[PDB]
Amino acid sequence: EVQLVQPGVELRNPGASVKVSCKASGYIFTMNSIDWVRQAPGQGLEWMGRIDPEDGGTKYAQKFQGRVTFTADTSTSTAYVELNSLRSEDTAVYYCARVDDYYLGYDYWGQGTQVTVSSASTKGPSVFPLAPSGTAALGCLVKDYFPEPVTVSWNSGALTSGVHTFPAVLQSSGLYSLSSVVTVPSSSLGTQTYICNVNHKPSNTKVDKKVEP
Amino acid sequence: LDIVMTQTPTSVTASAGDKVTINCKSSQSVLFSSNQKNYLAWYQQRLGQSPRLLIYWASIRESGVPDRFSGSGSATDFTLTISNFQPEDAAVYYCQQGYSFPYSFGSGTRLEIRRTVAAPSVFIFPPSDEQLKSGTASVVCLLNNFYPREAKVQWKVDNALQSGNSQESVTEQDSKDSTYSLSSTLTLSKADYEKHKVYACEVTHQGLSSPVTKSFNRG
Repeated sequence: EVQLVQPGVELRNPGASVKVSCKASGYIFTMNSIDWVRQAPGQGLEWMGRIDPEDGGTKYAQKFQGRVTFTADTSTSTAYVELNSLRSEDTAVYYCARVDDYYLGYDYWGQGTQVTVSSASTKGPSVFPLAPSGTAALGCLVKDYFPEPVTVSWNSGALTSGVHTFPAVLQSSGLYSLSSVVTVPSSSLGTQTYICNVNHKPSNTKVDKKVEP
Repeated sequence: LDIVMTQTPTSVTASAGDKVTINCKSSQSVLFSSNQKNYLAWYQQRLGQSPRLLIYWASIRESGVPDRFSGSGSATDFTLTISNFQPEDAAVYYCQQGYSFPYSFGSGTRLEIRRTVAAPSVFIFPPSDEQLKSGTASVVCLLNNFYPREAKVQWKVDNALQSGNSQESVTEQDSKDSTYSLSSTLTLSKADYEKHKVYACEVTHQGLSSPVTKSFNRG
């Protein structure tokens, strides 16, 4: 239907400035104001401010006034958030939500754009199969990567039932490691082909590992 | 001013079918005198997902939202009510005001679910030949669809208990069956892995009468 497409993630060093974007597929601009809500890890939602795309009318919650800026371009139907003097505190998920004019907000929301404030270098992952040996379990090991996240899909997204993509863990190396599994019937092992698609946009890595018995 | 949203309780646990109630109180009236409309909205957030609007105008249901979800209350006291609480309804619930600037959300309220004790289906995976190439060996242990969350895993290399070389991660509760899944990974240098034959994973859960053990021989 209507889609508020934001990027998946950006990593900046401390003091550098980011620009969270939000493409509004739709539906269509305008006559739908836009606001920015942020979600720090495990903590609730925090209201940052609004925008009138009609003609860039803005409001900021005191605590965001001075460090944030919301721009909007009527041409590409894209709205922005520019946070300055980035601190490790600013590490959160930045939401682009569409404000309905009566009953306030937020019928359609955006995917989230995790922002990581870190001095560390990008690193692509290493994809290894987890081989099966009347329900068998097979998987993928997405080892040694930075930063989070990685998107793991099975059979180009066609396989969804019983898929378990585990929460990533921090190794002693400071690199994340993840594992994605799927329970399948033992009968389909000879018939069906199982291939995990692994994506890591920060390092521009795209792997398709075929899991064999 | 600056309205404040207060959610009660902070967390809830209920059986499949029982009636669930979440209360939200605002420091100032969010009802607009002339249109006699309460500026209150309820949202359902799940892990790794954007919040989802359920109730708006304090009592109006959104298109495609189950009938079980119901909005009520007026002026300051508002209540989200799930009647036939289902496994899908295990998520975080937030109340949001729209009456004045800045906009305010609630602290959130975690709803949970109770289920029959489910034993884990245990699986063991040896390291791949390509992972070996580069002097590392990671051994994965799978604890598929189990309840409660509480469980014990023990690595036994050549029947000798391992300590300080493993790491585990647990999934959130399932939307369909309401179970958990656990992954423990034993990481050794190629030289240490090449030293031993047997690799065992010992699982202790209340759904299991005796500790289940899955093992393998290197080559």
